[PDB]
Amino acid sequence: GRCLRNHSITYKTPKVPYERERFDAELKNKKHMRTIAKVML
Amino acid sequence: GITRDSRHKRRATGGKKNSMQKKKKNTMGRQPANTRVHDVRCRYGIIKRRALRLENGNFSWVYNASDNDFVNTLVKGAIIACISSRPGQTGSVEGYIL
Amino acid sequence: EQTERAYQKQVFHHYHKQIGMGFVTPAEAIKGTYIDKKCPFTSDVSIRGRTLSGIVKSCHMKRTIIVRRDYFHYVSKYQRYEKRHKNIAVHCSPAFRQLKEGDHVVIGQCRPLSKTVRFNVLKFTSRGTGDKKQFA
Amino acid sequence: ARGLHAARKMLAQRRANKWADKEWKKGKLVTRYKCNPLGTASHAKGLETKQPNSGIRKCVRVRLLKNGKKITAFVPRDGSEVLISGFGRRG
Amino acid sequence: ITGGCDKDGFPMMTGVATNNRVRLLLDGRNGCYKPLRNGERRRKTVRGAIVAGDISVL
Amino acid sequence: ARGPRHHLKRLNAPHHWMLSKLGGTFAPKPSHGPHGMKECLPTKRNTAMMIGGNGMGRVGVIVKREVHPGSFEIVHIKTFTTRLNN
RNA sequence: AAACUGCGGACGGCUCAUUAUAACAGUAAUAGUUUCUUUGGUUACAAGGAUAGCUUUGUGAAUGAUAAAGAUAAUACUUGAGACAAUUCAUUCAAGUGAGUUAGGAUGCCACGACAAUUGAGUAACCAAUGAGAAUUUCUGAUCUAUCAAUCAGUUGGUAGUAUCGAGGACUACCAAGAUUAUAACGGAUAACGAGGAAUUGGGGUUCGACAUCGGAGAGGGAGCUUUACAGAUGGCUACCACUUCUAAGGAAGGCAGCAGGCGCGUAAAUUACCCACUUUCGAAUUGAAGAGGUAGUGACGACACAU
RNA sequence: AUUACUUUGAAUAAAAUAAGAAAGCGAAUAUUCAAGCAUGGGACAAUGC
Repeated sequence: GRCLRNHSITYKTPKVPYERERFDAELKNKKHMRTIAKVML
Repeated sequence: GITRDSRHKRRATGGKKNSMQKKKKNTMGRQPANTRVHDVRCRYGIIKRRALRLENGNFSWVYNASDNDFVNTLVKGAIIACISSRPGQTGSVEGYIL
Repeated sequence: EQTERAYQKQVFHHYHKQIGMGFVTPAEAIKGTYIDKKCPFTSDVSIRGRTLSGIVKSCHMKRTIIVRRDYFHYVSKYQRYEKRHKNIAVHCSPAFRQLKEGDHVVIGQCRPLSKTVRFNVLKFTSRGTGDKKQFA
Repeated sequence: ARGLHAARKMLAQRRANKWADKEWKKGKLVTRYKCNPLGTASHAKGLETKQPNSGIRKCVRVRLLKNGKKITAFVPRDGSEVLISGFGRRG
Repeated sequence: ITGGCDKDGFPMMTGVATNNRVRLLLDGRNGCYKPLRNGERRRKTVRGAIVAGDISVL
Repeated sequence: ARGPRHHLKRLNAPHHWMLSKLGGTFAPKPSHGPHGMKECLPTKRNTAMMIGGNGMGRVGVIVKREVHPGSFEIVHIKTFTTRLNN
């Protein structure tokens, strides 16, 4: 390890870079519990 | 000098061990001062009475089982009576009449 | 037994003790004339925590035999086991005379007795004859 | 083998068959330290086309400081100690 | 004689019975070295107890 | 190590001392005495008291005490189980 | 203040070159060892001398350089009494523990021998704890390789001694022929310190882990030692190999893989800063010290929020 | 009769993982397998009797 202080990522870029059905829907900039529900169901 | 660790011996299969460190003081060995009385500062500060040579001896009521060559070194179990103390460690010869 | 350069003698000279957790001193230990400084029952060597078993692989060594252990090793990726073995040298007192290769022996852990020997035979069970009656 | 106690062979079988892998083997045997001009490094400081395409590719020959081997290097753009870093395809 | 230094500054010993600079694993028991730690021995060089012309002063 | 350790790290300190992970690089080393390093402080962890394992901080009365000559002995308390030393 | 004496510098900090059942992780034992510190308990109205700082002479260029002489103290070094404690040995009586001719008692012997001839708290010997700790050791577990198939002679065991803080071929003398191996021994490679962990994953897995914390090992290379309670110590010594430095040319010291910093190397990595104020440690101790530690500087490695 | 298997426990450094703006600080916080200890069961198995 390198540091005692924790850190996290607050987003994840999509797998497919260019898809029209996503460019329109998403359009300042373009910058969990479902599975938690899943595991108990 | 003399070490007593098993880092230089082989394995039960005959393998040669490979060095990963150097000699450490906790494996100290010492030159056997044959009792044909000094003191040695052992670990933890205790003292060992190293009897270099000695002739008198307490006993209670010609042959060495280990090495015939020793026949006049004084060691435990030697016949002279049979010595029962460790003269090289305790610093005196204590034996019993056969 | 006095076939060596020193007058062999017992450890507590004035003797037979008994081992601990649910064991029985063999008959040959008491009446036997053998002088053994490393015998569990007629000396000052005890049996501490560990306790294993196995079959006897070799009975050629003087007052020592080889116990073979077979077990399994589960391997995560394939969800399967593989046969494995380990051999340990065990000191065996002359209190057991019928003991031969191929028998099943309960052993216990004692203090370091040699470069390899660290255990003592406690209770043995004989098996079928492996065509060679090789004893201690 | 499929039985419950045959974990030795399939573990052994897989180890043998991995060596057939061109990509996997290249990363384990000793050529990335003696045959790769770049070694395991990214960049390296140093000092006519195929049939259906005609023209001339301007190129350069470079002797590396560390190894000393001579390699052919392209020039990036039109009309274009040197740092060289591979191409699109790895190796 | 009670002691003295050599032309190069080295003292003269008392036990030593020569006339040349002799390198000795000295200790504090014979003066010519003052240990910094305890039980520290340095191979210092000194001169024999016999007088000579090299003795810069007696 | 050439000799006995003197310093103590914050992370290596016992859990129940409740020391934070960012307060300081070191933690106070308990001196030798009547209580051990991990059994002292320089249910959140006859009728008895649990000082050891998972039951630490629990009070109650013993029902029975199995004994195994091999390794240890077990105490059952009104019910939870734990070794004698707890 | 200095000096003597006492304590510590064996912790801390850095690095990952070694190392392939070795180290390491978990588990078990020490009825096979054990200090240091701390904590609990037990067991002659004062004697004797010398020594530094002090003063004096000096020496060589100088090291953390050393020589002469004259004094003066001890909780430095001794003797000495107020009166035991534990070691060795031989014999014997013998209750916990799963388990002991065991703790313990008794007999005779040896050894050692006090509770400072201390100061305005200090000390010796032993017992216990601290101690799950240190150290040895039990069981199980590691990457690739057959273009490595047979390997081992202190080798495997037995006796008796030695040596060790202590078990043990750890070692020595005698005796025996034994140990391992296709369930991969022996050997070879690593751009191999191991673990807790990290990256990525539907499940399963693949790759990395020098680097916060735990354990190991090292201080240019071996080796040999000193002091102590703990070192095979290297910001201690000694010798060889290989280097570095000062020199009045006779000689002299040193070990940045501590913090900064310079070179060399390379694709690849920051200030020759301030302070003990946090955390903690060491000390004759509430004060002193700490490139541990904190603060400040550089810092599109990365992460979170957020202008245009 | 052991072993394997299986169920429960004991015992199990922290940090971290997940969990009761990145952060920070008392979670029952559960791990964390390979072994090892104790235990209820004996259907499928292996070892001799």
